Amino acid sequence: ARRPARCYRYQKNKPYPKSRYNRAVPDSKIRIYDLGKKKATVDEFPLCVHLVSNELEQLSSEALEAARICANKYMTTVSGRDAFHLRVRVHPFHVLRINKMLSCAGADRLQQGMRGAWGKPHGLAARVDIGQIIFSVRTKDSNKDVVVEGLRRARYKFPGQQKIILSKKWGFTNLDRPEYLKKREAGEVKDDGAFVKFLSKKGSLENNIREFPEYFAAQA
Amino acid sequence: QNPMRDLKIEKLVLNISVGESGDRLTRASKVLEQLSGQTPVQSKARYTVRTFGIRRNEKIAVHVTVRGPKAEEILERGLKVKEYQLRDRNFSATGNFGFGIDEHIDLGIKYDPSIGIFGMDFYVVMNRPGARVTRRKRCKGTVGNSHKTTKEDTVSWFKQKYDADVLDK
Amino acid sequence: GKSHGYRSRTRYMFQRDFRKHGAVHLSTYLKVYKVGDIVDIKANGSIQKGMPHKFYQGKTGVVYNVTKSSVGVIINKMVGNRYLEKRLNLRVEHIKHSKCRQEFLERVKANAAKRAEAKAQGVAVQLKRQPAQPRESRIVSTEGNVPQTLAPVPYETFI
Amino acid sequence: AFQKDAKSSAYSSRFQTPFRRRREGKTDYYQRKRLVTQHKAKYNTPKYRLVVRFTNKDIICQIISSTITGDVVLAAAYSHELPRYGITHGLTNWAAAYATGLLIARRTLQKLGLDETYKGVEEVEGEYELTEAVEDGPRPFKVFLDIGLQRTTTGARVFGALKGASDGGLYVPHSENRFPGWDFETEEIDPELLRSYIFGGHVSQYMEELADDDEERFSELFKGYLADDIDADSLEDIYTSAHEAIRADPAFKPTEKKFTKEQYAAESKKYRQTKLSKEERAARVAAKIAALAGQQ
RNA sequence: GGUUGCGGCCAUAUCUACCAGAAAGCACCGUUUCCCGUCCGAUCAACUGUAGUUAAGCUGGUAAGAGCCUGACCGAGUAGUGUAGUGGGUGACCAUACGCGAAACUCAGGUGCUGCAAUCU
RNA sequence: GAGAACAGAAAUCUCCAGUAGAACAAAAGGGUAAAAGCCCCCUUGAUUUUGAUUUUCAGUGUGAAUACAAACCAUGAAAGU
RNA sequence: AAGCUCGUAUCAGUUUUAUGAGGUAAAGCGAAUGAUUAGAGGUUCCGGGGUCGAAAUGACCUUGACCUAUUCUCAAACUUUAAAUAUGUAAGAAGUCCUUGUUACUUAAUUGAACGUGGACAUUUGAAUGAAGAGCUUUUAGUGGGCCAUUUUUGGUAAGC
Repeated sequence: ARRPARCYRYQKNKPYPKSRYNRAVPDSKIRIYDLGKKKATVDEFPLCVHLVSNELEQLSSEALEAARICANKYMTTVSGRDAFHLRVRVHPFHVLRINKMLSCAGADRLQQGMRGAWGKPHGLAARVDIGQIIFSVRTKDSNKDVVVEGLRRARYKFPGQQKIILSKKWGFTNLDRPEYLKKREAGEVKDDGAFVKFLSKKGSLENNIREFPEYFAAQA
Repeated sequence: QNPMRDLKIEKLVLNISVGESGDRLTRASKVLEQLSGQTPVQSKARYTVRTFGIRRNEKIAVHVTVRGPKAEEILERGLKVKEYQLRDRNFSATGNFGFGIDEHIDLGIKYDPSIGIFGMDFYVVMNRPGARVTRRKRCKGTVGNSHKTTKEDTVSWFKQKYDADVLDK
Repeated sequence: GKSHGYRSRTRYMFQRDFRKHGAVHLSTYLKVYKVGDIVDIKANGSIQKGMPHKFYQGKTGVVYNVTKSSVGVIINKMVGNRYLEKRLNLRVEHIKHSKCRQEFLERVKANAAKRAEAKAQGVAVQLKRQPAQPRESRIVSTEGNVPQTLAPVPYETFI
Repeated sequence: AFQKDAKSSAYSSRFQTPFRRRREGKTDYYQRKRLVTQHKAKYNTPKYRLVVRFTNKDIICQIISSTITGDVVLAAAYSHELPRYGITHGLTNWAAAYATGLLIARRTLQKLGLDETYKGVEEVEGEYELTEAVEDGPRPFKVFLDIGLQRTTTGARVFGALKGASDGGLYVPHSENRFPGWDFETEEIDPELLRSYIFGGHVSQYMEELADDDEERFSELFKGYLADDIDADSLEDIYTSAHEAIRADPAFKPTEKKFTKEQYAAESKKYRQTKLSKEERAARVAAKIAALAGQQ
């Protein structure tokens, strides 16, 4: 009954997702990926810590859901719901298999050794490289200890080594802190829902000036 | 600027979607035939529905295309059924229009029980000269947005002649 | 259970060059193929007749015959411990000349002209090719280009 | 004027454009492959096509072979050069087409060296006969009809110009079931009627029929004939003498060039716009940002 | 230099939207006796260049346009990879030596060239 | 998508856009747009003669397939197929 | 094993130069196909539900589908792109140049195609290195249970599988 994760920790087999070929898989245990204060402008949460894998392994949907619950619960206990945006930047798409060789007694009910040992789906898992980000949070700069603690507490519920790295770059995004600041000064930014849109110097001036009047407007 | 940007009827398409074949269909064909002077053409159902009793290739309906002074003739005697009154719609986005009639006798044809009563759909389809560009074999171009027919121009034409209004929206 | 047909394992091979589908261009047919000409083989999936087997894709052979719509190409094929002479009746859509021997014949003409020029002016052309030789001594001047000193950089994350 | 179609960036990216003559709507590459490609065991022998095209106001009959850098014209005859042989009205009709085919045939054979033999039919009676070969001598110049996109039909002018070429001396393999005078039931030709079509009997019959049925149409149409003193009884003699002079001298005397290439190029480049410069694009951008930012 | 016919390479040529075009050519355009074809002379067929217009097609230009093309110590000598070690690491995997070496991203520029023939203030 | 009596989410007609998002007997894959798809006309080259060639391969057989020759036919204006 | 024909002939488990073929690794999906998280702005007479309402493609509200631009993340049986390694061909004497014969094939044509006569270019003759000789034949033995390691890789929780 859900044999251990040491049996599926390592990227041994090629990726094997839900397809027209492989169908009839079980659902994921993690289904929510964005939680906390998701309907929040980029200007509200200037911080970010990432939980980064340091091992080439593969994680379970179960572990992801567990870590999610633990981290959200700590964040909500201390800081509150309106204080963080936890995003899970990895998705369990690789299907795991079982041969399911019976468990009472193989004398007459033989189960046929390894004849026809191709297995059926067992669950879902994410294939995680080194340096691959897990669990972005984006709080304000004054909730740093709390977010570090929450991600470090989630960290117990995965295998392998994970590092908690601080970021510049307003970490939903790219674009380091002073550069985001200077663009927001120049008026190169729009608040679309939960992530911004940036000015380009490429499109028609029609669209650019209806969408970004503050940029070259000489009033401020 | 109106040298050749003059809006004229490409054609008029007369349709009767009789729902079956046999006597009703051939009689409807006779109606169209002596209304148009032109041998009409019978269309078949393109699939099966089973609520209506139509299925593939069953010789379902009749239509015919008319052009020129006979087209605008048939059009005016058929528009007098609607009393020179259409809606804001009935006019396509592209610059065409149409209207339906019942009791076709209103266009000058006796009852004549050897024919019977049928309704009709009339569709007026319009153009400005230079439409050969889109139909000819060699060098089949498009029509520019200046010279494309439009709903507004078509309505303005249909108003400024025919003594016709757009009552009921 | 296995499948080993003629066009097995040919999916991406006889794909058709993204945004180069259909309407074969006619220089293909206007190109002339004489006996002895070297030709590369590169099938076209749009022309199903006169095709090569997938072995002969990207193989380069010599013409032995010329027909109405096709040419006959000779290939040397490894079968065990030997090569065997294989003859392919292939249409010209699957066929192109060889810029290799084209360039070789250019070099032939140049070697003849050079040997003539030398027989007139000065002997000992040295008309063979030689590999890239080691480069000679020189002097590298500052005069505005002072050496810029680089140091290894410390570790940073920037994530 | 319309937007909801909205060719997306992906669509425009993975759109494959047709060949340019196809986009222009001027060429069938199916037919071109079937027609230009030579038996590869001949190795160099051009396959010559008689390209017969009909614009309005002109017929264009050309003898063309094909090459990689581009097709090459051996000879080319037009209708608008018929007025030096004696046709000045209806120079895009079936008879002018016959005469243009006659002329390309005779002009080609002249410059090619095969005019003393293969002199062609000078007793034109519409009798279907190809150009049989002359023993103790060369073979005739074989050349294949290129129509293009105009429909193969019985009574047409590509076929008139072909019949003219074949009569003029060229070998042009063809059947007789698209010349006018061919009966859908009985598989035979009416060469007397065909001779009439060659010599304008249908045009002359229409002139007579109008002139004794409706006179205003006859006044607006055919007024070139009224003004040139021509009537519908000597159109045969006109085309007869035109054929005779075409056979006399087909050698293509051209025009005199009247303010030559450089003068033409000057008067064109005057009104042909210069494109723009990059600094000028930048400047117009600067102006738009300044106007649509500062607003005076 | 334009235009026509026939093309070659087949987007620097395609698409959206506006603006221009003298000459010639192309084009729309006019009529239905005859060949011919349609439910319909719309398409096709034929006859007039006559009655009319560049309105469209066409060509060219425009656009901090979309797309496409070229280049770049732009990313990046990164990813990946051939070869090597009684190398590190519980392993997963990693570094190092002799070598080869991308794509996206970013920036900059560009937006058909050309052959044969014929014609054009 | 927008329009037209009964007509409705779907019945027939008209225009627009539509790089294939369809179809091509039957798996899957490739290929195909004045097409290899749909419709129409004509047809039997799904014929004869026996040879060379490609795959499987021993470089045998069978199966299939390719390109010609000598004939005879169909098709179409014809090139050509 | 027997040899045979020759004695630099031609060769090569190698590089270089030129020219090709490939669709793996990588990468990519604000590019197609499939999968997929999040909200944001539009949108119907042509979604549902409630409100002001005797009805009005009459006025309002929530949510779902759609569209538009963004957005996190993927593919052994997806892909625009696209390596490294491995791979085909060539690197000249059976060659290049000039003139010119045969033909029943081909051509509109003594034009082409093929094979050639005759003449011209030779020892840095058309890259590198090596060549414990090159080429050819006959006959026959044993074998036709395999295993291990590095690297790529399938199945399997794994296995000295």
